[PDB]
Amino acid sequence: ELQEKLIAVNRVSKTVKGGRIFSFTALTVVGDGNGRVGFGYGKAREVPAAIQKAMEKARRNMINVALNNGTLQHPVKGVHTGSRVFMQPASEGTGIIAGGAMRAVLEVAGVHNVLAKAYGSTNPINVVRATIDGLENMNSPEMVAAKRGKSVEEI
RNA sequence: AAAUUGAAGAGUUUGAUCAUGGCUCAGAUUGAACGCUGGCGGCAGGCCUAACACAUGCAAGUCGAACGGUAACAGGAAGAA
Repeated sequence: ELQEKLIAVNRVSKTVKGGRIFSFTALTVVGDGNGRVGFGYGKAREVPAAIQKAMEKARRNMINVALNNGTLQHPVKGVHTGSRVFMQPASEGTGIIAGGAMRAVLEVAGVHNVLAKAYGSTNPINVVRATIDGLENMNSPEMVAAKRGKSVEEI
């Protein structure tokens, strides 16, 4: 019972001897809403087939996120090719302050309160890749506590 | 007790892509102006330009418990109706 969200549909084209060959690419994201989120990207000669391929690729290749009561553990920075992403944990009641692709990722991921901002290029594919890379690199107090070989009294 | 609890993007270069990069938009705000329209009230605001020139009226008077006074109006007055 995971939530699936179509982020962007784009029409690309390859040229051949006869003319242009138009195909469609769809970027989606799925997530169970409590710390697991994955994005899929499918190209197809039609829009529904592209969305189906994106959903199948997104249902696999899902990552785990260490949430903290529905928000981030700490401010994180995600970077892909052109997009640089900043996410920050907020208090209860603020919502998701983020761009379209960031909103989709953080909403299907299970994040409820976050202050986010996208720098550089706002390309949807690179934005969702940067968001996923920033969320999977976010660690919890138990992780750092066990990695430091000392109790979790820092929490 | 409270008195920083706060951060959104989109369109456009290409047959298509990523990046760079500028232009434009979505938000607030104003001593505002113009166009169409216009019922009431409360609170505020109202020459941003020519520190250009000014008709007219007012905007700095007051004290007789400082003084010599009596010109005006109100009285007291002696004497002539």
